Amino acid sequence: MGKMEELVKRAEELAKEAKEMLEILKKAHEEGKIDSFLYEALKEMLESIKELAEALKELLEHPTGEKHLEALIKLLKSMVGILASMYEIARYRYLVGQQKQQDPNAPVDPRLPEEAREEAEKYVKEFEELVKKLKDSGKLREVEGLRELLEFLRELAEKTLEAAEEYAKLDPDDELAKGLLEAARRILEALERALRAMEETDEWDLAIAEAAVEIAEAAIELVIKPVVEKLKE
Ligand SMILES: [Cl-]
Ligand SMILES: [K+]
Ligand SMILES: [K+]
Ligand SMILES: [K+]
Repeated sequence: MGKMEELVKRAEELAKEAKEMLEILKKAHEEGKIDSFLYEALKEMLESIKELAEALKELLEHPTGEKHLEALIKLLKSMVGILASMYEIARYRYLVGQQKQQDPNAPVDPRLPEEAREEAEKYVKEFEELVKKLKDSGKLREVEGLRELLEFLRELAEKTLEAAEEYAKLDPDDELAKGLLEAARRILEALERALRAMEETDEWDLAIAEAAVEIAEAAIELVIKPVVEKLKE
């Protein structure tokens, strides 16, 4: 099989895993076994991984035309969704952990989950606005438009890495923090390689698809799977 076909096979394996983890996490949440904020963010992350695998299949099937651009856009948006859900968890866990350090005697702050969610949702909205702007100018159909979208993803990956770093510095024994940090490192590395690949040749579809699969693999293996495994024990 060609490279793009191998990438779709891998993404479909990840989507299969994601559907199964969604079922396990839902039962765990109904049984009082997982925190609601973490559950809701992992659920969003898994749904982005399912969408990524769908867009990748469409990209393989539509190398040209409007369906090609729509598959590329859907694929990039699902990558943004995975990073924003990672950012949401790291930010929320950090804010809660910081309050414990600065003032352990204070009551639960209701603003913290709302603050983490609002910040992560802003990135999703900003990306949708950027896509619309490039689509209106026509720049979306040129290589410079795709670079601008990948540069946005790289900046989001850097912000996600910073959030994961701050969270991991609070508790070095926190395994979820360690998984978010390593995933954020791999995701940033994958996007920096994709930006390099897009300058070296015209294989733009392969560059983005490769980054997309690496991003979903990192999230599944390093962030989601260990939480699910702990619930199984
Ligand atoms: Cl206090
Ligand atoms: K407190
Ligand atoms: K959301
Ligand atoms: K940690």
